[PDB]
Amino acid sequence: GLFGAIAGFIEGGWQGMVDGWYGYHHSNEQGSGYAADKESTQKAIDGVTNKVNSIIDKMNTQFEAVGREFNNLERRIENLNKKMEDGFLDVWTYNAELLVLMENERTLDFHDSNVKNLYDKVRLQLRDNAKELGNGCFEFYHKCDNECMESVRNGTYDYPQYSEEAR
Amino acid sequence: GLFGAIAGFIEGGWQGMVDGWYGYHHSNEQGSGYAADKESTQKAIDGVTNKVNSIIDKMNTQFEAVGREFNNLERRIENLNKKMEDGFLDVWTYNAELLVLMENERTLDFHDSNVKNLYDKVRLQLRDNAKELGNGCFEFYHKCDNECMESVRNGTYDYPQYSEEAR
Amino acid sequence: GLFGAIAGFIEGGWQGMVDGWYGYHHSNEQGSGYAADKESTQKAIDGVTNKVNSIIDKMNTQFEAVGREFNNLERRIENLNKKMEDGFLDVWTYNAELLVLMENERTLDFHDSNVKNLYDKVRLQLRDNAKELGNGCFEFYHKCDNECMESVRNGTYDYPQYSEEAR
Amino acid sequence: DPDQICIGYHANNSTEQVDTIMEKNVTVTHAQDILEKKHNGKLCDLDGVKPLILRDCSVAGWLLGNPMCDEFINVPEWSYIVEKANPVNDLCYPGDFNDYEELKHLLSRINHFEKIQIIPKSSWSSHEASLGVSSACPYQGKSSFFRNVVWLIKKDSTYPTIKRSYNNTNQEDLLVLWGIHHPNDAAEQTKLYQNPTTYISVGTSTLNQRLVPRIATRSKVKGLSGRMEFFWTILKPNDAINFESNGNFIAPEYAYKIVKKGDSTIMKSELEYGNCNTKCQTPMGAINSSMPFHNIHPLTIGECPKYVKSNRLVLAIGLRNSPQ
Amino acid sequence: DPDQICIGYHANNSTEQVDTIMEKNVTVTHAQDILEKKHNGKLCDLDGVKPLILRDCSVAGWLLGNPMCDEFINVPEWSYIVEKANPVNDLCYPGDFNDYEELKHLLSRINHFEKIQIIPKSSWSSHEASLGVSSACPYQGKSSFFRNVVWLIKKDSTYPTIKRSYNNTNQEDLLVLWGIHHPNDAAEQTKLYQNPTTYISVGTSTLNQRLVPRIATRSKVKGLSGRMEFFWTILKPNDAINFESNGNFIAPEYAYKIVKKGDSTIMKSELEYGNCNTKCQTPMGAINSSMPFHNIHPLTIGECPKYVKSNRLVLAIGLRNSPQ
Amino acid sequence: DPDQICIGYHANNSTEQVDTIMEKNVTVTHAQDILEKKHNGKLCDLDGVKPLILRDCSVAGWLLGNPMCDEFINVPEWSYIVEKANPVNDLCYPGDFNDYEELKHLLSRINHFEKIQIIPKSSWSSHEASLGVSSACPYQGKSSFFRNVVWLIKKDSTYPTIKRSYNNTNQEDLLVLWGIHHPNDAAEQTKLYQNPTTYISVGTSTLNQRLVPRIATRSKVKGLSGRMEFFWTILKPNDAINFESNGNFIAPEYAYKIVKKGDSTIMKSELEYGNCNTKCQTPMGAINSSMPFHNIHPLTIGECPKYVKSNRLVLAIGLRNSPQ
Ligand SMILES: *[C@@H]1O[C@H](CO[C@H]2O[C@@H](C)[C@@H](O)[C@@H](O)[C@@H]2O)[C@@H](O[C@@H]2O[C@H](CO)[C@@H](O[C@@H]3O[C@H](CO[C@H]4O[C@H](CO)[C@@H](O)[C@H](O)[C@@H]4O)[C@@H](O)[C@H](O[C@@H]4O[C@H](CO)[C@@H](O)[C@H](O)[C@@H]4O)[C@@H]3O)[C@H](O)[C@H]2NC(C)=O)[C@H](O)[C@H]1NC(C)=O
Ligand SMILES: *[C@@H]1O[C@H](CO[C@H]2O[C@@H](C)[C@@H](O)[C@@H](O)[C@@H]2O)[C@@H](O[C@@H]2O[C@H](CO)[C@@H](O[C@@H]3O[C@H](CO[C@H]4O[C@H](CO)[C@@H](O)[C@H](O)[C@@H]4O)[C@@H](O)[C@H](O[C@@H]4O[C@H](CO)[C@@H](O)[C@H](O)[C@@H]4O)[C@@H]3O)[C@H](O)[C@H]2NC(C)=O)[C@H](O)[C@H]1NC(C)=O
Ligand SMILES: *[C@@H]1O[C@H](CO[C@H]2O[C@@H](C)[C@@H](O)[C@@H](O)[C@@H]2O)[C@@H](O[C@@H]2O[C@H](CO)[C@@H](O[C@@H]3O[C@H](CO[C@H]4O[C@H](CO)[C@@H](O)[C@H](O)[C@@H]4O)[C@@H](O)[C@H](O[C@@H]4O[C@H](CO)[C@@H](O)[C@H](O)[C@@H]4O)[C@@H]3O)[C@H](O)[C@H]2NC(C)=O)[C@H](O)[C@H]1NC(C)=O
Ligand SMILES: CC(=O)N[C@@H]1[C@@H](O)[C@H](O[C@@H]2O[C@H](CO)[C@H](O)[C@H](O[C@]3(C(=O)O)C[C@H](O)[C@@H](NC(C)=O)[C@H]([C@H](O)[C@H](O)CO)O3)[C@H]2O)[C@@H](CO)O[C@H]1O
Ligand SMILES: CC(=O)N[C@@H]1[C@@H](O)[C@H](O[C@@H]2O[C@H](CO)[C@H](O)[C@H](O[C@]3(C(=O)O)C[C@H](O)[C@@H](NC(C)=O)[C@H]([C@H](O)[C@H](O)CO)O3)[C@H]2O)[C@@H](CO)O[C@H]1O
Ligand SMILES: CC(=O)N[C@@H]1[C@@H](O)[C@H](O[C@@H]2O[C@H](CO)[C@H](O)[C@H](O[C@]3(C(=O)O)C[C@H](O)[C@@H](NC(C)=O)[C@H]([C@H](O)[C@H](O)CO)O3)[C@H]2O)[C@@H](CO)O[C@H]1O
Ligand SMILES: *[C@@H]1O[C@H](CO)[C@@H](O)[C@H](O)[C@H]1NC(C)=O
Ligand SMILES: *[C@@H]1O[C@H](CO)[C@@H](O)[C@H](O)[C@H]1NC(C)=O
Ligand SMILES: *[C@@H]1O[C@H](CO)[C@@H](O)[C@H](O)[C@H]1NC(C)=O
Ligand SMILES: *[C@@H]1O[C@H](CO)[C@@H](O)[C@H](O)[C@H]1NC(C)=O
Ligand SMILES: *[C@@H]1O[C@H](CO)[C@@H](O)[C@H](O)[C@H]1NC(C)=O
Ligand SMILES: *[C@@H]1O[C@H](CO)[C@@H](O)[C@H](O)[C@H]1NC(C)=O
Repeated sequence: GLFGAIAGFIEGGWQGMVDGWYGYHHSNEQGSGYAADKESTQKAIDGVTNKVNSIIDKMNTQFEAVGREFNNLERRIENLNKKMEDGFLDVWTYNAELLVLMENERTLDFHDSNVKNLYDKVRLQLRDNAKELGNGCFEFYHKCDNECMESVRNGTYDYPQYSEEAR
Repeated sequence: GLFGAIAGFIEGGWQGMVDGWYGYHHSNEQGSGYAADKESTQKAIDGVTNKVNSIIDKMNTQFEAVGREFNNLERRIENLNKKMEDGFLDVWTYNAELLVLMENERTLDFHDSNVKNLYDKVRLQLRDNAKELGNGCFEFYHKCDNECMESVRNGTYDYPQYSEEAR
Repeated sequence: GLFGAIAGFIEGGWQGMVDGWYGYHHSNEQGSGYAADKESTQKAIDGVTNKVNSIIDKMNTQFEAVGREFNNLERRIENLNKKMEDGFLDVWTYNAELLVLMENERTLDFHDSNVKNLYDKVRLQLRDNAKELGNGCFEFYHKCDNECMESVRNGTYDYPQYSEEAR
Repeated sequence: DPDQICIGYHANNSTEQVDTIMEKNVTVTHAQDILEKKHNGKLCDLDGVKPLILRDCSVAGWLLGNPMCDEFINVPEWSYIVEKANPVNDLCYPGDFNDYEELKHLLSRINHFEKIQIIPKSSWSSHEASLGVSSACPYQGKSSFFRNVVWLIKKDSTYPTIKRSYNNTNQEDLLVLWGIHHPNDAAEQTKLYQNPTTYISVGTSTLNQRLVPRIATRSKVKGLSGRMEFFWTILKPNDAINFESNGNFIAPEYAYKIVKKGDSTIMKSELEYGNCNTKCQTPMGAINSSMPFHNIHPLTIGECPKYVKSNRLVLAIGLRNSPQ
Repeated sequence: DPDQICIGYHANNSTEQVDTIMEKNVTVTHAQDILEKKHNGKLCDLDGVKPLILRDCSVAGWLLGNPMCDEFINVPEWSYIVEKANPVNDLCYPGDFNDYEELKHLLSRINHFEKIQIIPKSSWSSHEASLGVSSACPYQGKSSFFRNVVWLIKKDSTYPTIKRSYNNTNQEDLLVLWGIHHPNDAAEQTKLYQNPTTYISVGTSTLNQRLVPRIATRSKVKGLSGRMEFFWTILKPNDAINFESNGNFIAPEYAYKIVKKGDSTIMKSELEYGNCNTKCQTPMGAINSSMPFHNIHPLTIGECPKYVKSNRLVLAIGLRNSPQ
Repeated sequence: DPDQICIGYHANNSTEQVDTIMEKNVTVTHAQDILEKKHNGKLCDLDGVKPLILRDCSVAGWLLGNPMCDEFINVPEWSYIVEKANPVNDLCYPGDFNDYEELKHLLSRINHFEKIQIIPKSSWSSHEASLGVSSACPYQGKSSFFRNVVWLIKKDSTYPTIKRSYNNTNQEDLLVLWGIHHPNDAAEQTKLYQNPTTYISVGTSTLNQRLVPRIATRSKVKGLSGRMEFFWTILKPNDAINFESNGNFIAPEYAYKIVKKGDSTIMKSELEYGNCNTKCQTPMGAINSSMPFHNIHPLTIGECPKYVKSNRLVLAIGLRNSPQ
């Protein structure tokens, strides 16, 4: 994918993370588990929802009555209507199909971005207090208990507190 | 945003940088201030300008005369014209509205990219001669006077010169 | 470009890499040369090929017979046909031109992404066993013979093996 | 072992696939189709005014009162007209209806419709008004005729020149119908009407018509070589219609008060009414108009999604999900 | 404190908002609307040929010379025609104009136009040419008539058969107009024209017309049950038009040399001329054609932006900017 | 020196340029044009049924058998008709063809076509059938006429009333053609037909026609002020067409069995046949229909790419490549 995270350096998704789109898995001496990142998940849901609603809502719909009201000696006018009807069908068909292909690309890459952005937020907090393994995981040079893990997830990790233990 | 910089790890914009779209703020013992990155700003201006001009200039405009020239016993043909007119209005309305929504997304993400790219240029120059704080700023392990700051901004920062002081 | 690699931190392309779109150049005591990354190249070829084929194949084409079958006292109907024909030409012309401009942007940025992603794969393997120069190259702190170079290219570089020599 | 924190994303048991511009058949955690493919299989009211459903009759047979048609049940308004593709009961007596398609278009959507008597059948004192019948227009095993017009013939070997007016004293436009009979030859002409050379003149404030019977040797249709040709006008409030004829005149008895406030069209459908309401009708059923696109049928009436040639338009909502 | 360098981006006092596909109402540092919403409130020249502005007259009244119309001021070329929605001066004497809408379409854009006399009113030696008037066509408190055609009546109880030709010796096509009078009955017929059974034949190299008056009992319009019906043709250079009639003939006096080099249409507008120039005219005002889209009016003439149903199309130029 | 590994991308000698939404004239390693700009310069079969190529004849001249046209070579099916812009051989005797454009549309694509004799020229025992000729319709330096119809005139100063039928015993629809002659005056009328007041009646199960000759003083075209006016109908299997006339009748000799299974149109082209096959024909040549867009010509027949106003639509395939 465009941002290199989903099915990229983060090779697969997590069945065990049921309560959000993006988040964290931790393991320490106390145990392990998954925590959704609520803020990034909600922003993403709002974003994709807005996209779908725009695709739907921006359509101008108006009353039309489509029949076949020309007779046997009005075939030239009947053909003019055919060319018109077929023309609009060709336009809407192409534009609908391509819109779907193009927007699906954007949506999947949007998720990819969101994961990468979350990854980078953690990376910059931990700096050299943890090893970047290359698979979406960080391996701490210090013990990081449940409260420490939460500080990482909530963006308040205190680097100076652990650097001595880390080095 | 897609690239994670604007309203991202760089949390807000600078009112004090009046002479460009993207750039640098420095603080050292001599003082502080803002410097536009002229090259990235100009490339961006050219890029967005080209996009707007394309949206405008690629429109094929031709002479048409739109009236209502059918009489009371030509209502079927009058309806054919209505379906045509309404059809094109529905096409242009949808395509105009979506074009605007989609291109605005691209434009904002383009600015985001440009900021990220500028950030990364500096990051790779400084390496471990400065601490990456996580908010768009780098904190030097050596004194970096005004001439040193300019070398960073102009891409000629000499890492080997300061590494001893840095370590 | 959007991802900052092509004509970015990697300033130019390689005439000497003839057998792929993206890849590696190595130099060591044994010599130097170029190796295509086959997997990323093939995925990219499939991707761009799919895009072109979609643009072509999603077009609905149907039989139409376009002539001028109205007489001298049917000029109002002849004008209705003109407005229709001109309308569709304006629609297809604008949509074709913009599709090309927009998709070309996407294609070039897709290549940029692919290069960046390949770069990052190598970066995360080498970590602090090599210096990141900032131009797409890594300078090893240990001797890296041909077999070592291949381990980098095939994603099996063994960091713990060299760290002692590196430090 | 050292402690770890990892960044990752949701997966689930979804096997839903989408296509992207660069890759086909990508499995995702959630998707949404934006193509409407369903219909209710019924003809419905349109917002929510009922259609006029003509069953086995054409618009012409219904208006003229073809006796093989169902009894005239008043429907004072409708949103669209439904005809079967080939109605069995049209003009029982062979002939033509002038500007028929324009009349159908005009009548496709009607705000008020009311049949009224404009010339009593009993007012024809100098002509025969009760012998205007044909075996081609049966009613209850007896020869009959279109019920809303009167086929006048000579009385006691004389057809006096007719001069009748009707003045539209109503507050609404009046649809008025009349006809001419084209006989097979001069012997039939004088047998029915006495006068060998005849006309029908019709004048309003805008109409200036003079019809004359055309003799041709014509093929028998339902055993008849004769023809009826029907005409119509819209008589504005306070205008008068004036008829003059010395033969071949198919006179109005009933006409129709109409109020027109917009148009639709004639739908060809073999379905019956379904006591439902909709915003978008097709000939095979009514559809929702929430989705932006549909693929049901092109001949729609109402506010409809855009018609496309596609079997699916599926948007990704969720993320790339490993497939089965 | 240690020295720092930071990367960042521009902000300003802008409160301008745009919408994106994933987010509504995003504040940005600079934006640009691509929808044209303004017009100048005037009718203008089109590139830069002036329109023909008919004021209170219809095309028919103008061409025929309805005397209630303004005096004929020559306008030798125009780009489009402007009529009011319901012109008060049309056919002063009630009637019809054959193929009227096609004629209007033909005349919508004209490169050269020049009225010429083709049959002098003084050349009718055997008919009365100065009694062809009606109180329905007043000129200066006197009964009059369409000024470009002549209503001929009998002279001394005789209407000799007319045989007149005009040969187009000009280098341009000629628009020729004539008419027929449909009287109320046979007594009026012979009173005006002597001859009870009449015709008008008209031949060119392409035209083969024979008109006959139709009697109907017609409603009074402006007190008159009679009708005038007008006809026209384009007489090519070196062709001749030949008239024959023994009554009911409304003869040409004046005709129009025309050069045609393209078409436009008839604009319905209540505005007057504004001595301006434009590339795109609408009925409520002229517009620029720099922007790709507009929302002013669908009935445009010229090279116009694409008409959309939208109140704003605002592109982002600058970057995300914190809102107020 | 320390060992290095570098990441990079392909470059080559390409000078191909593309445009992007943000940048013009970007040099790339490989590109692909999706606009079709080429045609083969020939008229071809359409899937793969040959067109009917009329050379120097109009559809009317071909159908009626204008003798200045090429000999009738049977072509039993065709996909479209090709006429030159201004065919030299049309109606050799001046006149008109009723509903001509509709007939051309009907005949544009034909599945089966076969000329048959329906009324032998030798069967006119009471009229003269071999003097119906004009110097305006030469055949081999002799005066002649349209070969598929017969101009009947009086025999021994008498024109008995004609009463002829033809019954369509074939399994296919029959296109039947006839005409009327409009003479210059009453002296010519009686000279040709004896009877001063004449008609032609034509009846089918649907047709009810009565034609009468119109006298007008008409301009000479090819030295002739007379006119021929032609008419047509489609006679269904088992219907009969009945003609009655006492003058001015241009009778059928030959008619055409037709099977219709779809429509196309009339192409105006000055090209000849090229013994090729195509899916999309234009008047300047046939084109491939692989590309999504083309810019060759708007007046296409077949399954064609979408017509655009563009000189190039070039997609990037490869990557940014340093330019020359
Ligand atoms: C369709 O019907 C309209 C309504 O007709 C009404 O009036 C009578 C004709 C009756 O049939 C009645 O039952 C109808 O309700 C026609 O409009 C009418 O047209 C006639 C002309 O034919 C007019 O008749 C004249 O009326 C005036 C008086 O007018 C004033 O009074 C009336 C009543 O208050 C008002 O309505 C008017 O606006 C005026 O203020 C008489 O003085 C006039 O004199 C006689 O003329 C006749 C010959 O015409 C002679 O026999 C006598 O000797 C007198 O000289 C005459 O009676 C109606 O006023 C008029 N009514 C309207 C418009 O409301 C309409 O013409 C018709 N349409 C057609 C034919 O197309
Ligand atoms: C509309 O008007 C066109 C122009 O008419 C001019 O010619 C006269 C008729 C005058 O009215 C004059 O004032 C006009 O300017 C008509 O074209 C003309 O049509 C007539 C046929 O009716 C022709 O007349 C014949 O001319 C020949 C001579 O022709 C040669 O000389 C002239 C002059 O140099 C050239 O113009 C020609 O090209 C030739 O080189 C005479 O010999 C001929 O003989 C007489 O015939 C008449 C009966 O027809 C008898 O009375 C006599 O005894 C002779 O036998 C005759 O005079 C014109 O030549 C022709 N001029 C053109 C085309 O320029 C046009 O027909 C008309 N349109 C209609 C009716 O639809
Ligand atoms: C076009 O042509 C159709 C076919 O015509 C055939 O029949 C003859 C008329 C011959 O010309 C023959 O060569 C043709 O092939 C016309 O259809 C026919 O129309 C006529 C009515 O004019 C009918 O004639 C009647 O036939 C019945 C018998 O009908 C039965 O037998 C036949 C033969 O097996 C079957 O085809 C039928 O379906 C029936 O089972 C006779 O009893 C009837 O009696 C006579 O009437 C005439 C006057 O009408 C008197 O002279 C006698 O005294 C008798 O009373 C009469 O002969 C044909 O049956 C009918 N054939 C069909 C439909 O196949 C068609 O009408 C015509 N089109 C037109 C005019 O528009
Ligand atoms: C072929 C043959 O043996 N005979 C036909 C014969 O059918 C035809 O006469 C008509 O025949 C039909 C049946 O096919 C009807 O019986 C016609 O009768 C009626 C009718 O029902 O229409 C009777 C009715 O009372 C009449 N009504 C009036 C108001 O007069 C009408 C009416 O006269 C006609 O419809 C007017 O066109 O007819 C019967 O006339 C004759 C026709 O000339 O031709 C034989 O060859
Ligand atoms: C209802 C009633 O009391 N009387 C009508 C009566 O109005 C009508 O006669 C016509 O009446 C109108 C006014 O409504 C005019 O006065 C008509 O006169 C003129 C005209 O102005 O048009 C006079 C003119 O000199 C005549 N011109 C010529 C060339 O002859 C014309 C002309 O004859 C007619 O317009 C031709 O149709 O008329 C006046 O005739 C009569 C009509 O029969 O009906 C009474 O009931
Ligand atoms: C201007 C002048 O000097 N004389 C015309 C004179 O041309 C015209 O007569 C007609 O002239 C043309 C040549 O221009 C032909 O010669 C006409 O002859 C034919 C014809 O070829 O068409 C002969 C043919 O045998 C006739 N066929 C039959 C079936 O009768 C036809 C036929 O009568 C007419 O075409 C029917 O309209 O004519 C010749 O008649 C006369 C016409 O009145 O006018 C002079 O002024
Ligand atoms: C897939 O998961 C959903 C959500 O838990 C569950 O409801 C559904 O039954 C599952 N499908 C299976 C078990 O096939
Ligand atoms: C995608 O899915 C459908 C099966 O539903 C299949 O027909 C098509 O070939 C598939 N394409 C690819 C590239 O797998
Ligand atoms: C916003 O900033 C601009 C640019 O300096 C200034 O001209 C304008 O007056 C400002 N708006 C205010 C102060 O409201
Ligand atoms: C966006 O702005 C307009 C106010 O001009 C408001 O009506 C609309 O609801 C806003 N939408 C959101 C999501 O804030
Ligand atoms: C460009 O390179 C291609 C591929 O090797 C080669 O075939 C072609 O001849 C080259 N163009 C030149 C030398 O101009
Ligand atoms: C792009 O290329 C064409 C030359 O073929 C030139 O006309 C056009 O001006 C160029 N535009 C730019 C911005 O270089």
